[PDB]
Amino acid sequence: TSKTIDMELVKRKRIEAIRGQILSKLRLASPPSQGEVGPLPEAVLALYNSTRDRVAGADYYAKEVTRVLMVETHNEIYDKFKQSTHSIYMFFQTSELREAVPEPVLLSRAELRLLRLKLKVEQHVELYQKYSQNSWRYLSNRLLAPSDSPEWLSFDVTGVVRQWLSRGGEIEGFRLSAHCSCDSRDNTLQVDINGFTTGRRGDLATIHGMNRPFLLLMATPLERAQHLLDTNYCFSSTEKNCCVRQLYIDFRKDLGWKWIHEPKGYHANFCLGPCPLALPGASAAPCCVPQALEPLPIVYYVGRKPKVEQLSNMIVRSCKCS
Amino acid sequence: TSKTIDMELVKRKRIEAIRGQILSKLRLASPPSQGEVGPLPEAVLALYNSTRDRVAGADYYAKEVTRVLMVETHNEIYDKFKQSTHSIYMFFQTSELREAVPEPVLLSRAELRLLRLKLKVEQHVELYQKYSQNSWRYLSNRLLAPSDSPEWLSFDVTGVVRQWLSRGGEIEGFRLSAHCSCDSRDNTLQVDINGFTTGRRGDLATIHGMNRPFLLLMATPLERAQHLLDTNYCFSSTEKNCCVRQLYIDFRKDLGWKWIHEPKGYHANFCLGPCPLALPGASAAPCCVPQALEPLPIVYYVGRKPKVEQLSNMIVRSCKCS
Ligand SMILES: *[C@@H]1O[C@H](CO)[C@@H](O[C@@H]2O[C@H](CO)[C@@H](O[C@@H]3O[C@H](CO)[C@@H](O)[C@H](O)[C@@H]3O)[C@H](O)[C@H]2NC(C)=O)[C@H](O)[C@H]1NC(C)=O
Ligand SMILES: *[C@@H]1O[C@H](CO)[C@@H](O[C@@H]2O[C@H](CO)[C@@H](O[C@@H]3O[C@H](CO)[C@@H](O)[C@H](O)[C@@H]3O)[C@H](O)[C@H]2NC(C)=O)[C@H](O)[C@H]1NC(C)=O
Repeated sequence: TSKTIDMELVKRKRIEAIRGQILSKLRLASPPSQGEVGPLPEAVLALYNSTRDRVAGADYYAKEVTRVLMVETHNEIYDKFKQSTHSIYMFFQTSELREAVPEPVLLSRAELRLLRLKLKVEQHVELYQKYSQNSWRYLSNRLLAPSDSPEWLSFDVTGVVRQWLSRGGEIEGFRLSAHCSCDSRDNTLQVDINGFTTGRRGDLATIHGMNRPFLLLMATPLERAQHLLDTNYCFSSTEKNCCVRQLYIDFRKDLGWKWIHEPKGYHANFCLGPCPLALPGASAAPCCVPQALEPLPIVYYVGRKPKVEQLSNMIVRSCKCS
Repeated sequence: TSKTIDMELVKRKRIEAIRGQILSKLRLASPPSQGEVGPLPEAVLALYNSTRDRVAGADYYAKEVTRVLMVETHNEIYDKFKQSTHSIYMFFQTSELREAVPEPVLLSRAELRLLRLKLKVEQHVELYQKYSQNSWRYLSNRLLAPSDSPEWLSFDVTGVVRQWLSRGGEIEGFRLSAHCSCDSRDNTLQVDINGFTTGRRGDLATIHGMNRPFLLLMATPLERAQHLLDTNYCFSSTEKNCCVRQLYIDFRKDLGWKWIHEPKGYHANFCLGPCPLALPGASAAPCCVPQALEPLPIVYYVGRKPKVEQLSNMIVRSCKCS
């Protein structure tokens, strides 16, 4: 009767809020048209598919998504890196990476994606960044699960691509090689090579044809680009917006407590400010709520025995509207 | 005049909220006493110090903090692992680990801590978990920064310690060994050993005397223990508390939009419910706000050229009170 509609009304409220959320995120005053193009082309479907199932691991405005495939194997130059059975090389032309992203500042997230298909043994791999000529800098670690069905893998390589877009040669790239562990005893050193158990190399990742390694990019488009953990505080913002008000709390002066031996006081902060769609969560009631929270360790005695305990979420480091 | 006091009143409000926050987090109806014990003993000061500067990287109720030093080197057994110049071994007695934590379920966070002092060259290290007898299972990776002043290091080892407390032998431990990289070409294999550049072993980490490797533990005490990313939804909670109401939004039926080619609709969810101190943020205005948020990739045409973009924070996966 009443309550039923009373909730259908609230749902209908956010539908008009999301209608404003999507348009404001796109910097669009009006909904556009369908476009000139039956079914969509497979170049954007593969790009949309690549984005639908994000693996592993947040600006408000929308981000343009583009992918750039690496230069084909047995094409251009593989002369330097021949006969490395346990290492897969990937190289990208910076001219076509700059074609996707006009300026390094626009890039917000870049992730290299590969296609693994092995199902029997796990593979421990490593990722390296090329420096100068044939000098390699370690990036990240990754273990591979024995999945019968192929699953995509991603590597967060944003900071590297931003340096590539800004300067350096036109040919930059990565190197996915096997992880080894070595423990030495009594003048004898054992090397346990892990990952790339099959010498074919083509058994671990897909390197020929379509579905080859590419570099997925997420950047702000240039039309949007115009205008547009770090602590936030109310004095530095110079605005009435939601911020962090610092409040030192003494246990002796404020709470009147004497039982906490350490610390004598701590910087408990709180949020404050009104949240006003052109002016992020698009909820039915935006609030000034904290985002970042640190714990607070304290010391006190319980009878004869002291206790050192940590209280979670006692200090506010950053607020936000939602 | 007015506004000044009007803000001092709000600050005084949260002081009584934090007064309830700290006591409710400790399950204390009243503030306790100072205790039987001038300056505090150095055993809890080192334990309080260990907690004050947490490095690297959230239950509501307080967590008991205890540390357990590893068995002394050149003491008990080091016979098996002698002459491993690039590997530091650490072993803990499970009887005294069970002395700190009575049941594996109580343990919420465990972190092994070491003391590094090198300043010249960076050290790339690895961490391993002992399996059976002299079988090692990789845990995590870590690079070490050349700091002139010593800095503490931590390793999240919670899942391992919980398995140790539940079953297994009484002597379990870890192994911190150097990371090596190996790239093979033309029947020649190069091994670049990184970390532990000095053969002294005692140059990288502190292994004798006090400030030796210990295992920091954070668990719920047994007196508190009685009673007390996974998606949350309003139908499953069976309560009026703040939860997630699912709402499928069709672009054709609800928004009337036809320009988004893919997807045809998405599961935009919203938060709802009243937040009621015995009944987490302890702010001046608790709100039902979302915690987990996923992006939403969409596809649409701009004139002749299509665009595939991702909109951040469009789907709500979990709400919370703050
Ligand atoms: C990208 O992912 C989409 C789905 O997210 C894939 O779309 C799929 O395309 C196939 C066409 O080969 C569809 O099969 C069709 O099934 C219907 C029955 O529903 C049948 O009548 C048709 O004759 C055809 O067999 C499939 O349904 C469709 N997936 C979904 C969920 O509708 C697409 O193929 C992927 N593209 C790439 C390049 O990975
Ligand atoms: C654990 O950390 C605490 C600080 O977080 C350390 O407390 C420090 O203890 C020394 C005593 O050796 C204090 O020095 C004192 O300075 C005052 C002047 O303020 C002087 O009058 C005294 O004669 C003495 O020299 C030092 O101030 C104090 N730190 C602070 C911030 O007050 C403690 O030593 C650490 N313990 C361990 C085991 O690491």
